[PDB]
Amino acid sequence: QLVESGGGLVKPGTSLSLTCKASGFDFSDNYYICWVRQAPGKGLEWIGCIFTQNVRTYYANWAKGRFTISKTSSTTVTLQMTSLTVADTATYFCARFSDTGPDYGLGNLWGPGSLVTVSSGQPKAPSVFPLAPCCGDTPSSTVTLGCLVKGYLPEPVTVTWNSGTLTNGVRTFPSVRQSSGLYSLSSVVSVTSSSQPVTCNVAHPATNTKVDKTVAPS
Amino acid sequence: DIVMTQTPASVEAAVGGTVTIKCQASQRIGSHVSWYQQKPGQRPKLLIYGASNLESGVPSRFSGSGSGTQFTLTISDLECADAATYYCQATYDPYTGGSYGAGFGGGTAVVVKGDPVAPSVLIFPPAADQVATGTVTIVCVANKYFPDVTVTWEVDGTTQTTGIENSKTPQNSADCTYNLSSTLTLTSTQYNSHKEYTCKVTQGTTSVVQSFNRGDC
Repeated sequence: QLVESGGGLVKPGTSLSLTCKASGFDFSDNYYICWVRQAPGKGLEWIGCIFTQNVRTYYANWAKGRFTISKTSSTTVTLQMTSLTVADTATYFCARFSDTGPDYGLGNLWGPGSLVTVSSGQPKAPSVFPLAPCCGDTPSSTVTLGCLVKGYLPEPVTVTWNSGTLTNGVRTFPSVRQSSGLYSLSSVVSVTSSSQPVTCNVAHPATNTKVDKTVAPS
Repeated sequence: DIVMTQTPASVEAAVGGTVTIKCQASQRIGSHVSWYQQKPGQRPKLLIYGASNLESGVPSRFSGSGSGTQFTLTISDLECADAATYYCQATYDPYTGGSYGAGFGGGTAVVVKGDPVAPSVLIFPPAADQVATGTVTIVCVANKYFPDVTVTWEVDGTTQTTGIENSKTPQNSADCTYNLSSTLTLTSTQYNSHKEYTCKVTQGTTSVVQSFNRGDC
């Protein structure tokens, strides 16, 4: 499959090299390797493709100036970008377009993408706070508990419960971004009361951080 | 550069209905168009290539049509699992003669109208260790509902205009419902300067209010 890497938090005006690495096949065969980005909450935007046979390249007119695609090895294609701004914050997908016979329109192999966050802020690990009903409320037989993952930069964080064994009733919301640019999200889970002491597992890879918070009602 | 004009930008249709999405290429590209499906947090997923060829494993209720300038994606027997954004893509450029995948259409957000469900609401007062940091964040959750809702925060009877951030989950692929989290951020001084905190979730003519008194938590 395809795996993008090389991204993360970077300052405006800088430059970046993203790599797309193949496994179980290499670029000695005839494919197109295309780069497609997507700003958060917006549409797909084609950047350019490179043909693996003759390393011929084709760019979107808007992307010619600041973007470059090249085949550095039989298993790696790199996307070089320059003069980054906030408008370049996006997930950068690598996609393989295979031969259908008369054309190469079969783009059925996509990587998960590499997230690039263009900000002048410093990386910041999340502060995890428990979420439980008000102490003064009469408890019920079923209770919803959660964790507030507040003030981290950049995305993403991933949340599990009981190290991945508690998955029924879990609702992990997409992240919000406040004015200062820090991200936050919550994850709640419905469990039987006076029964399960639950623990959220918040991972922030950008700061090499993992936080476990054991939450309990009252 | 082929430019693709997608219509409509968003559509809502009942379960089992038919959704018709169309794209317009700026110049004739024959049958070289792919259609993609994307859900939040996931990578694009190929549905149709060559204008009308179904990708293996894609349900037969998806069908593509067109050759030349105008291309049509049809989703019949619409399911809650079809709630997503759909993109067309030109896969030929007459100027360069290459059959690579190029520009994408603007996209079409499809909302699947399922059976109505009123929300249940929960309010979470700030953990004890929050107030020492200078700010507090109050979480309010509306679970498993349809159609959309609107949230209102109140502090001692005064409607809150700022400090509010909302995030909605994608439509549940089984029952079309949403889940919403609403957070209200105040300074520790503002928070201690007030007693009553109220989250109010309104779904049309229905409202579910969830309050707590700072002293009692």
